Amino acid sequence: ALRDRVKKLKLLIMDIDGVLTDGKLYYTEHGETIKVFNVLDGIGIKLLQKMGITLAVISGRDSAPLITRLKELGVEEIYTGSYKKLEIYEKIKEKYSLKDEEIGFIGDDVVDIEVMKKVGFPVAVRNAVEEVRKVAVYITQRNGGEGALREVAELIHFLKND
Amino acid sequence: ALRDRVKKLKLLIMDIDGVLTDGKLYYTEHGETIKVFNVLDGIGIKLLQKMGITLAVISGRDSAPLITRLKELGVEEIYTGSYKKLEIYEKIKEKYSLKDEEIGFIGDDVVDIEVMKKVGFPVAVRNAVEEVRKVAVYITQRNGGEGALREVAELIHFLKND
Amino acid sequence: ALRDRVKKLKLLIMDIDGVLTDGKLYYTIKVFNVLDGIGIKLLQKMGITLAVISGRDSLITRLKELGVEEIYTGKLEIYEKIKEKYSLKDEEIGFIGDDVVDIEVMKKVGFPVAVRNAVEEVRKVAVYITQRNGGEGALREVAELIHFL
Amino acid sequence: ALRDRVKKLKLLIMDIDGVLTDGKLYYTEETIKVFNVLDGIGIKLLQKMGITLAVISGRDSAPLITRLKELGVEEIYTGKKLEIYEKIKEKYSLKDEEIGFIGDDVVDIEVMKKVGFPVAVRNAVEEVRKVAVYITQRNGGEGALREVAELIHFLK
Amino acid sequence: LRDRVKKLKLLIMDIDGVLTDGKLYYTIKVFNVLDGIGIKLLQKMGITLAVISGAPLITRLKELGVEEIYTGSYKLEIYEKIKEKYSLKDEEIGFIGDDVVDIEVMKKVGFPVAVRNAVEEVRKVAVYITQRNGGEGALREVAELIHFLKN
Amino acid sequence: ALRDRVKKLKLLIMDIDGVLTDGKLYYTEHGETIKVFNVLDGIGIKLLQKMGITLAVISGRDSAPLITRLKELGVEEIYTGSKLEIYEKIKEKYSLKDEEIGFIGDDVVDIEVMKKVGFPVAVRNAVEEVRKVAVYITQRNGGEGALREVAELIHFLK
Amino acid sequence: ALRDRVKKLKLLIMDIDGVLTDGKLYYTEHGETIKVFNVLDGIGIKLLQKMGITLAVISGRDSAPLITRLKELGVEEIYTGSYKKLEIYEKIKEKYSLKDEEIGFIGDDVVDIEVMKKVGFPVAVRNAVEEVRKVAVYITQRNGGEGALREVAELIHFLKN
Amino acid sequence: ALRDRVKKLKLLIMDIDGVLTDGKLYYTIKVFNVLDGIGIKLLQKMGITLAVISGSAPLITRLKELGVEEIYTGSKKLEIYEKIKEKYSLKDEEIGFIGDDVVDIEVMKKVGFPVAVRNAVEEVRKVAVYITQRNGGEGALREVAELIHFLKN
Repeated sequence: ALRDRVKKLKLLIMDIDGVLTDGKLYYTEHGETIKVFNVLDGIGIKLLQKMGITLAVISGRDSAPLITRLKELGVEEIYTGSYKKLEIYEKIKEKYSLKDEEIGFIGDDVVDIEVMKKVGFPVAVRNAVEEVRKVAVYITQRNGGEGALREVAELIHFLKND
Repeated sequence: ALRDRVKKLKLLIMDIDGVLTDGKLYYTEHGETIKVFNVLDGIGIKLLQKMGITLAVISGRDSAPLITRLKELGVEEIYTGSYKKLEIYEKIKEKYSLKDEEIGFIGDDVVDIEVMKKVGFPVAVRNAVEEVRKVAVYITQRNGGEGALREVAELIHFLKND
Repeated sequence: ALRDRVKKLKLLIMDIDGVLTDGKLYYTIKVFNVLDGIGIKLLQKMGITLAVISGRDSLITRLKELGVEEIYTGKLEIYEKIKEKYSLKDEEIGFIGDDVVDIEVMKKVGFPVAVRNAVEEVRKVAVYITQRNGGEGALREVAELIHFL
Repeated sequence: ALRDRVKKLKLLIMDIDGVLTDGKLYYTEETIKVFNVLDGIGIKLLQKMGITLAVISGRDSAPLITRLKELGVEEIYTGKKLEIYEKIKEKYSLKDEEIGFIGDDVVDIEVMKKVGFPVAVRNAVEEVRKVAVYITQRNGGEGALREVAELIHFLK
Repeated sequence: LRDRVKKLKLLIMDIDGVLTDGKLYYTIKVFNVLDGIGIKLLQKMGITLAVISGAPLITRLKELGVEEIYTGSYKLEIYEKIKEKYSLKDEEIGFIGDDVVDIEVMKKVGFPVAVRNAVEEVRKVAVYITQRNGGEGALREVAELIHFLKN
Repeated sequence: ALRDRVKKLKLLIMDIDGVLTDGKLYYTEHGETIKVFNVLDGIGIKLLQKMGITLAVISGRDSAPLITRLKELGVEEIYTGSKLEIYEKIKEKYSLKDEEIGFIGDDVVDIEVMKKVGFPVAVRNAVEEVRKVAVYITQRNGGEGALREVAELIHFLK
Repeated sequence: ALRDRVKKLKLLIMDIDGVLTDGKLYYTEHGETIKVFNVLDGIGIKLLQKMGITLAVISGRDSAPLITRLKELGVEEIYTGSYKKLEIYEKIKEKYSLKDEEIGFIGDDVVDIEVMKKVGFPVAVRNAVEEVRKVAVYITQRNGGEGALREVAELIHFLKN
Repeated sequence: ALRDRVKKLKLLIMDIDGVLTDGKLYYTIKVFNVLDGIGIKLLQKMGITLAVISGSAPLITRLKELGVEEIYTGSKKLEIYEKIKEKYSLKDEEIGFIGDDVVDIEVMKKVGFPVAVRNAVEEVRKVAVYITQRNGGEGALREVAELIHFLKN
């Protein structure tokens, strides 16, 4: 049933903090001015785009380094600022004309539980709370910021071509 | 025991270095210009505010990044500078008309010991020195900056509602 | 958090193989752990029903002797049998495992436990991973965490 | 910090299960006795250092305790911890700061919170471990008591 | 890892430090029952089992259906004739070891596995490192990984 | 044979991210403006040069802090934004054979060069496909002082 | 005789990289512009100052953030940019009118070995190479960025009285 | 310089209890690690003299049968160390010690190849150039022997 969920995947939505990051927030005088990412996740992102999967971002936080990083990777569909994830998710569905089953989500915190409950490919990072790991169909062995996304890309590569 | 200690709680005091941070100090040419926090602690902070638990900070180190983070999280009760912890503790008590039993302290270093010996809910981070740990009613599973504050918020949430 | 799930807990299922046992057969002078016997007593005194879904049809005698209720030897269909017999929800059930065939039942229950040296696949489905390896007294550790929480 | 606690130490209370053993029982179709040789050396080492030795365990153990009594351990309590602690404390007229405790049980936690030198075994549940000032490298039954004896001696 | 496991048709292993912790109880033999269950799963899966060792566990192993048993050498020359024998490529074979003598053979095979407490030299040449220490059921672990990553 | 491979070595090529770094990318509004290195690797760089090994860099990523660090250590052959193409240009410039060159990698896009090269090195964290082509794998994960460890190895075998 | 060595201690010298820092180096366009310390080490220094022990630093590397931190800490003798440690060790020893037995040294590097062989209180950090740990009289539990100097300060305070 | 330390090594000294055993005594049977036996054979084949310092009867017989004759019992290890050093005419750098105990530390400080076992007290792990992955009597001696052999060339 995992392979089926994966073979049908058309759009992968990502959380940022705790997923592409280790959860640390780098602050100077004017807010979150630095964000630390992982190099392997960047190769994973490009691998996912090469295979025809649209990548979306829903992050409760906004950041100039994040936007810069996302734009550099050619990411698309960016929602920052709002923790209203389910309402944003439904905007993504509507504009891409997609079903729940052809969408994925990689989450970390309680905020993402209700999106992952509808989504066909719900993914929890290793360091995610018990509450999102129970709702996940795949749990990464790598923590957020350690190449967790590269891992999901490689699972997707195998199962799509299997 | 523990359930009742936490039901009496209306205010939580916290240190920064070693509690909201891992204890590292990021120096630029002009001093401590960068300060690194944990995204889990920001969620736990707002959860405690929502539950009716006022947050206070007593810390000898002040930082522009610290000020920006705390303001963003709505932590308005902030005492920085070279103060004896007990002096500030009594300013807070007087201001909010609170007893020892209505207050919590999450500490780290020996400078916190006498206040922790007075409060209804004294908490220590896992990395806190044993002198602080012995005076604590609850010791966190997580080190400072790993998400110890969310742990204390979750524990308080469970204990109050049961 | 652990405390929410331990609070609903009424029924705990286990594996034996790699959980109550390290797997070692001594030859037959083979024998087992006393901490787990004291953990079993503690769970039965706490009003928690004990069950076992083992892959190997073996030492059910030690379990019978310690007072273990449900015994299945030689899986989702079996788990569903226990759920209806005791009229419980998923949230009220726990499962201590170390096997990949345990994973799907572990995803369902409210208190899934993995032993320390279980495969990562099993460990990431668990709410609690034990500090003991299984055979080393994992069941005592679980019962004592339940009592504490 | 650790050297300050060790300095005041005059009595070390210990558990049996999970500290002196790994919990395993061995049966010949009879019982194979298991005692760690390093723990006996640890016991003699602690005695030579003037540290009184005591045992508080819920479970009685006939094969150990026989060994411990042979090795010279006399303060033995089997079968309500923190009632028994107060008895040994008063009997030897000591302060909390002067007692150490080696535990592998949640029933030890309240006693370990009081004592000057609380010790937890490596694979003990985190609840126990976070209350101890020292956590051993060795498991129960692999020579944990000897490691505690080694440490006290090094810190003096 | 999911790729390597699909091609797998033969799995070679050490005995000592892998199926055992190396302990000798003195006329007492210790064998891990979990490893017996792992052997049968591998056999159900169509994977041929072999050992290259450099001894009392042999009679139980043969009884459990283990074919190629080589004992007392110290491993590339023996690996090479296992390969010739079954007409297999490197990518179709796996190896479970804990000794530096296994390294050269592990470098060739498609699925090299090291046990938890193996020398770092052995572990760095492994595609997978077991959570079990050996004598704890590390062969059950490898069997169940292959199954999981397959189906 | 490793002693023999080491004895031929005259030029070592390096990847950066996952080799001299732990994979982390530090970003501000204007991109990767902060880059974190290890003091041990700096010692390793110098130690390798004192043994007469030319050092070269072929990285896919470009960064100001990277070139600052690389120039500071006296690394001359720097190639950013890029691998087999660049590999031949270096081989040609220094009139070397495949057997006289080394490569320390982490990523899959290093394999191609690592199969040609005489001293292919994988860092501990390196992907399995990379680790399998390597004749030496470091204990250090990269950012942990992997280059110092490569220097010690070469020093001993020479 | 660890008590004996510490009782003679009047001055304590220390490396930076791998002792006050985890050996990591934060680079920007203009070199090492960020440096990470540990807060526990701050309390360690104030404790040694209270004790009346003079603090020296000898570091191979130099950075703007390094100086700023050491100046804020009130560190008396700051040598930076030099790898000739015996030479400046002899400068510090002369300046303070002291014997080898009155000086301590916490090292990480092989360059420290020769100065540590002279000093009365030679200290290695946990992560230090065997060549250095071998010469030391105390090896710390904590690594470089983890409060290794706090550990040494508390140790000194315990052995002193 | 770990490969430097191994290269000079001519004599390896060890404890028995905690290094060749977990310390457990089975009472009414003896426990030896067979990998340590092979480890012993490899060390011998590489011209490394094996010595033991202990403070015991069951395992000594086995060691004697495998080729270990430099055996010390009933010990305070510095003075017997100087003896082995004198007897074999070696410097500190040519000797190795695999330790488990705080008593070993002074000797380990001096020797060229100090080894600690995985579960040794940290004080003993502090003074080792190598910490083994095996605990106890898991095959720790063999692990040291493999390492010396690998690090040769």
